[PDB]
Amino acid sequence: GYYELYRRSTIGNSLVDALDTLISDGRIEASLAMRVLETFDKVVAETLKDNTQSKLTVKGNLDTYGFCDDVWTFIVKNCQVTVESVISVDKLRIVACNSK
Amino acid sequence: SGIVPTLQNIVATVTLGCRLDLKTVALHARNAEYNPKRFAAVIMRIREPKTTALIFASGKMVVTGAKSEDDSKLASRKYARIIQKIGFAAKFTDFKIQNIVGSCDVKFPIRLEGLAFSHGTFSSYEPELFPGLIYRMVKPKIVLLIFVSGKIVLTGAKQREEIYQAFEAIYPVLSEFRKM
Amino acid sequence: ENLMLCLYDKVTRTKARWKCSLKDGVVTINRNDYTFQKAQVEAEWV
Amino acid sequence: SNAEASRVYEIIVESVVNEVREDFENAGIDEQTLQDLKNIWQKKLT
DNA sequence: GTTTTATATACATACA
DNA sequence: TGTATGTATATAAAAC
Repeated sequence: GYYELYRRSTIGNSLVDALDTLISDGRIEASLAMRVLETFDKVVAETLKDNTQSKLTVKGNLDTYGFCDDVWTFIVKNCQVTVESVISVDKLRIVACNSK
Repeated sequence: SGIVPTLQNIVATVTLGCRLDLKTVALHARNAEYNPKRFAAVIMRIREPKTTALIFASGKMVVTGAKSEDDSKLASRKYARIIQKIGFAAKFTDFKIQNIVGSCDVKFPIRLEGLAFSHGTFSSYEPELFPGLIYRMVKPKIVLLIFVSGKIVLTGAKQREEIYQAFEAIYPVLSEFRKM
Repeated sequence: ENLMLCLYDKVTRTKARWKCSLKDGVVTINRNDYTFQKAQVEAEWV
Repeated sequence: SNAEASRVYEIIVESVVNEVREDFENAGIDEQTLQDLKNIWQKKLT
């Protein structure tokens, strides 16, 4: 259970980098690092589920889309994003995993 | 008449000659979908010619949405190259146009019930089920969708001249049942 | 680098118009981070 | 710029650390090592 | 059952 | 209580 996609996020990469250091730089038990990441996967999921309110709206040109193995990938170009403020992005990559 | 039906869609078949691993194609082709739980094929799309392709594991392929024989074959070739570039030993064999759809506007209302009764052998009209009259022509084996507004849909053709001839045959009947 | 990670509830298409109902996600847009409960995507393919 | 994001991020760090502590204690590593993980992670995250 | 295209009705959820 | 999307109905054709 729990997808590992959130490890690619800013907070996820940071965690990876921290752990990698404790392993290499130090002598801190690897494998435990994996245990930690398994915890991360679950936490981010419940937190994003129970601790969020924002509603986003993304409108733009669909440059590319794709589906395989319960994962949708989209690349939106020249888009305006609305938070609940209006932000503009030249290129946005979206990766979505099945909710079911 | 000076009214020539407009081609709206062409469906074609092509044999690539090799077997394909759909997942590999999906993972390496842009704008492709692969959901074996829905349809056992890879759905792939290109913008020019704006068409859609149903690619199969057998190497069999169907291309739709083209509006001309040239576009149909061109798109088909494009999908072919894309598959080849992915690493599959595909070939472009047996390209065949299987269906051509066309439509036109006569610009005058039509008395459907009347049309149906006079040509009962070919006509099917249940406005409550579907608002158009389903006219099955035997001459060029073409099926026409006749509407009270004077708009016509013609389908089931192997070549465009069939769409054309089917309309020339029906036109007199349309004038014959003009509602004005 | 302008990456959105999330879950999808529904994805639909009509002609070249796509719509997507996203949930529980995180995005980095122009060096800033947003977290959301829901997101709707309206994109036009060519 | 988003505040909910930083709050979510805070919840994630705090929540993960406390959970991970059991395993950390099992592996007989070090409470201050866990503290380092927390500080570095939060450091990288900026 | 998929995908594409013209055409036309009813009906069904939403939205301010 | 309109403007919006959606569902459905019906046609040809191939591939699975």
